[PDB]
Amino acid sequence: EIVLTQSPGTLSLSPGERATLSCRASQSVRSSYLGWYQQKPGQAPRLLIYGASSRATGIPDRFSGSGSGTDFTLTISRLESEDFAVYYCQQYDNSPWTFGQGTKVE
Amino acid sequence: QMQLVQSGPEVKKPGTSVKVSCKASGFTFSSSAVQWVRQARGQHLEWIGWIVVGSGNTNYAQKFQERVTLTRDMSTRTAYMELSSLRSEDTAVYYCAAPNCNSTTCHDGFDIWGQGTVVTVSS
Amino acid sequence: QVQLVQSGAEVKKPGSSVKVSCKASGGTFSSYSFIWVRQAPGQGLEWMGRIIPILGIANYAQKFQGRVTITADKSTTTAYMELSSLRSEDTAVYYCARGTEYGDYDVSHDWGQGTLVTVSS
Amino acid sequence: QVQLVQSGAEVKKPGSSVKVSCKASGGTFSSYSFIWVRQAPGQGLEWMGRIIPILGIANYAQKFQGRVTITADKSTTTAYMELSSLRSEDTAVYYCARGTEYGDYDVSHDWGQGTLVTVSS
Amino acid sequence: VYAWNRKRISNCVADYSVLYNLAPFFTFKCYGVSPTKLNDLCFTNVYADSFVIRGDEVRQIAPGQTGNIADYNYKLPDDFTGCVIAWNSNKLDSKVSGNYNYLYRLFRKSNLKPFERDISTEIYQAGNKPCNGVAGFNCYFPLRSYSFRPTYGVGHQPYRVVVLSFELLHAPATVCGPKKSTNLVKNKCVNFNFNGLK
Amino acid sequence: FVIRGDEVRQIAPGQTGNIADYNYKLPDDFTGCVIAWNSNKLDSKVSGNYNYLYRLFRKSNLKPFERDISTEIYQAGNKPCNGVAGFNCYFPLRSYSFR
Amino acid sequence: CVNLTTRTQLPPAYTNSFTRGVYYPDKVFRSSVLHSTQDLFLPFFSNVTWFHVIKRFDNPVLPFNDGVYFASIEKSNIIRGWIFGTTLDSKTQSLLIVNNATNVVIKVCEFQFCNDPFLDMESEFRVYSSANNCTFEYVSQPFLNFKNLREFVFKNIDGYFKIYSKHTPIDLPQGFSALEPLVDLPIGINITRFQTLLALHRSGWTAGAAAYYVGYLQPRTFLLKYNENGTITDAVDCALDPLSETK
Amino acid sequence: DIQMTQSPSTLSASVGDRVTITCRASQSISSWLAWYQQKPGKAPKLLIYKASSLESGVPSRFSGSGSGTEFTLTISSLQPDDFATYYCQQYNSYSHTFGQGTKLEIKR
Ligand SMILES: *[C@@H]1O[C@H](CO)[C@@H](O)[C@H](O)[C@H]1NC(C)=O
Ligand SMILES: *[C@@H]1O[C@H](CO)[C@@H](O)[C@H](O)[C@H]1NC(C)=O
Ligand SMILES: *[C@@H]1O[C@H](CO)[C@@H](O)[C@H](O)[C@H]1NC(C)=O
Repeated sequence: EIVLTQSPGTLSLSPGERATLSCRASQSVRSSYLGWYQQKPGQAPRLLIYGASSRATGIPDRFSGSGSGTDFTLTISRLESEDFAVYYCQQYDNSPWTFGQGTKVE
Repeated sequence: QMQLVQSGPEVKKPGTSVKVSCKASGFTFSSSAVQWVRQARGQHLEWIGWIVVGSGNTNYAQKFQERVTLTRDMSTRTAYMELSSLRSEDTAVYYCAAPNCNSTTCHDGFDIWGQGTVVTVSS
Repeated sequence: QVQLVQSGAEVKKPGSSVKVSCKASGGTFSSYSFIWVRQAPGQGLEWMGRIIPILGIANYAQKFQGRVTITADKSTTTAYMELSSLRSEDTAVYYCARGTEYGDYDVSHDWGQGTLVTVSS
Repeated sequence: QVQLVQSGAEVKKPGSSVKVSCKASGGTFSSYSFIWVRQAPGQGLEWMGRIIPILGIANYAQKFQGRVTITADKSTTTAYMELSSLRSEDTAVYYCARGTEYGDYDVSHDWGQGTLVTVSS
Repeated sequence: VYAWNRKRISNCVADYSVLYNLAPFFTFKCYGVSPTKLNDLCFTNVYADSFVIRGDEVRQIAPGQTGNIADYNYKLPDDFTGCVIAWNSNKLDSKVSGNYNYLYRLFRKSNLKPFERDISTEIYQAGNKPCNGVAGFNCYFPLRSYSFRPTYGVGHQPYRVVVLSFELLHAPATVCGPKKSTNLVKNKCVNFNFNGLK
Repeated sequence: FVIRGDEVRQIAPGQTGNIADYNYKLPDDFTGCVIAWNSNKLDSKVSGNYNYLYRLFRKSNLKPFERDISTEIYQAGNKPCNGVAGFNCYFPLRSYSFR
Repeated sequence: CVNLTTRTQLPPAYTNSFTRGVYYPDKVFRSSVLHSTQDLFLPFFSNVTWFHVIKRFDNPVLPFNDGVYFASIEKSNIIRGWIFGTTLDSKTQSLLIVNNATNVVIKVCEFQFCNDPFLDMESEFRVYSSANNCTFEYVSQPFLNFKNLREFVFKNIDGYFKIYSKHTPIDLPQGFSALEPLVDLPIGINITRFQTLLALHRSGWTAGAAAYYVGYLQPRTFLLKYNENGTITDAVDCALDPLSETK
Repeated sequence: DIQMTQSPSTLSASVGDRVTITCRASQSISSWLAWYQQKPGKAPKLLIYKASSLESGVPSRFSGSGSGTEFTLTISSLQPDDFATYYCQQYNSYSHTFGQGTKLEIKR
């Protein structure tokens, strides 16, 4: 019932620059019911951005989401070696919760 | 300490049943919530279902709603999964996530996650 | 006390599904439970489904798994039933009935006007 | 002074219920409470439940709830225990134990010889 | 339990001896008054509150107690005088499918002042995000239903509760029990009592 | 002996109540002292202490300094009990289920 | 509620109480004994306020003090009942007594009394609008050339409402007549002010000739003479005259 | 499922007559049953719930009595509007079954 298209599938940036991530939803979703998750290869995901604008505890200040109307976006203001992993986003609306395809950064 | 400790990997056969649970400690578990997801090696995460610990009301995914059960207990503060009708495509790592709480206000969204259980179905 | 309006009479082929609405006006809506009950001309009464929209517990008849689902809307204070795989013997009139927290959920204190749905070729 | 006698050894199939009796003679039966404990063949004792017939209160172990029923009779001064839904590991010896009013009800003062129950195929 | 009834008792003659036959075994805890001496003195007003709760929760109806029913549904004052009567009623209020007619509040911002009623059904915002009436995250419906079933254990079977409260005011007492009588005798030196006249 | 918290005032000459009538009676011309201290740390069980009983029903009041340990049934109506706990047939002893 | 503006404003007249207002102090029976009692009584030869209704419409709201002696020379039963209370509104508890042709009703209830309460075959009761939270209700046998003289004594002592009544067929007549206890009520409220009610014969409405008198009680000592049948036949006020004090 | 029948299936009554309808279930269902009155052509109306309680607006001359497995609905004085169909319904356990439907008619 809710589809969150993700693009691009692959990313290739070097540390010290700024990378961009985007989760575009197919319908209208409220900002207070979406989250972004990043997991290292083999490790469990962790919460990064909830509410599309508020960071969590321990989240580095380099991350800063955009939080548009229906097409959420996360712009990384500063890249580190830790940030090289896969990223997923989930919707928390009344519809059954779905995940994105996944963005890989090199 | 706020933490979610999960059970270990298990190996079964098609047509059998699996029971996986993760223990919660370090926070007020009376007003939390838990969701379970599965992810195969090299695949994307897939939502399964969720249940309220203080209510017991559960919501299932449309695909798996006929073969998933969710139970919870107050004394042992544990969230349980039972999955029936195993298939060779069910080999995935299962996670349990809960928000943070302080008996007054709870965290918005699932922040902490479990270690994950690797289950393989083969004969 | 409470005034109820159901949908209208409907004629449809067996190879489809019929959606029947029931609107409740009067008193509080969050304290009501909704049941759907069948009335066939050739026999007596038979019960179909029972739901609490506010508590979210749904229970259908043992012989109707996967055939009829009942959902209620809080904003419109309405309920809708959809029944798929219509059969020839499934031509009858549908009644919408209500349960009250002050009393018993299962019983039906008040009744609606009813919707007559028929199937043929 | 006071002695307890229990029924003989029992062998039975998994899908049934076992009946065991416990007869005590001597003293005033009104100031007596009955308590049951299980002894695994390779492990120690394990508490099941306690009954106070005079005060009419019953309590059982958490993992035996819904399966164990302990009853007593004043007419014949005997204790009856019924266990259902037997399984494999319950093969053990059943001890009937007793509590006096001057001492603690929960503690077990006098014991029977015990009966061995075995289940197999 | 959350919408516990309130009844006023006044201007009547009350016999409390009948209450001993409700059940073979039922709690009759009386606070501040001896139950056997309730037929001698009398009060100005009597309040009776009746509801249904789980058998195990029956211990939460007492002065100085804490729990969930105590602080969210029904609270008794610390300086409370009266009696509490609860007996098993699994034969009367049990359904094989499960009863749903009994509701109890589960979430509240604060505790309950003793002898207070809270019937509000507005959604409870556990977190900081205002859900504005949707049962999603950090928003749960405060009312929960007892799923009474005869197959349940004694610790989950329904138990009916009736709580009596008494007090003294400057108004004259009227709720007094019966006074009994005895046959009359004549032409014999006897001890007599006529409406308190020794 | 051991009694309830609010019943400690019933142990006095000329008092009236359940304890002062059916369990322990002090003479009107009493001389001496009474000592009562809280002992919640030694006579309390989480499950519930049932070894402490008290009489509730008796035919008549106790004369001063008298003991009555009978456990017979109490016949509160006209129909005779004949040793059963039936209608208007009560067991006279209850328990101080301490916690 | 219907406001009445046809009132004729006149100062209330005065009269002499003579030797009226003696009631049986208690339930004990005595014969051929002179007994001296200290209780609330109406002093002999005192001022008693006079009210007329005829187009005279005298329905003031009078104080209660420690008691009221109410008498009324009348016919055709114009006066029906009385109102008692403190603020005469729903914010405080109030008491009501009415005697319609059917029966007598006593209600102690939080009425919202009309500004000018009265009654209007008479089946129109514009006395109050609402009755919110209230607890006591009582019903009993009705109390019922001018030919009717009805005397009442109202006392509110320690939560108890005592009513004494006497009816004699005939200004206030010269004579002696004791008042017998009628009704006792465990009302348990506070009363500081009261008002009467009238029944207006609609014709708009025609009010017949009627008059009633109000006297107040203060404590003093009397000397009562019981005859051989237990009936009070005469009394002596012990603080009126030096000769009476000697007696 | 609890299978029940009510007897008689059809009863002949007159105005001012006292009649009763019995309704027996297969096994014990406690007192979980309600009575329903249906004029031919319109929706049925509830009369008695808990098998004893009188609904608001229902005349008190309707009387129900029953403890378990056998319930009786008794009419003291009959009126011409009573000629209709009466239905049983139990709501202990799921799959709430109804009765067959009894017909009350005037003597021809
Ligand atoms: C009544 O009052 C008037 C004026 O206030 C006074 O002249 C008269 O003496 C009073 N009556 C008596 C009996 O004193
Ligand atoms: C009337 O009496 C009550 C107590 O019975 C008291 O609280 C109240 O203040 C009194 N009213 C006045 C005006 O004194
Ligand atoms: C007292 O009563 C008797 C009869 O009851 C009567 O004959 C007598 O006259 C009465 N006494 C007086 C003083 O009226």
